[PDB]
Amino acid sequence: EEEFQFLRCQQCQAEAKCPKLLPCLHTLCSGCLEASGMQCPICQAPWPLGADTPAL
Ligand SMILES: [Zn+2]
Ligand SMILES: [Zn+2]
Repeated sequence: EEEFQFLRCQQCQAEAKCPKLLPCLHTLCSGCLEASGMQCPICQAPWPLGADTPAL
């Protein structure tokens, strides 16, 4: 467990208020979905999948 129970945008590298699991198995923040219109920034590199869940 960690001192904090929150997520972190893998594309913004900051606190995610309302992050979501993109259709490409990626983790983005709320603002990213609205701003990036559900884009695919994490698709920039073949990152290791298998871990993608919402915030507590
Ligand atoms: Zn973001
Ligand atoms: Zn992608």
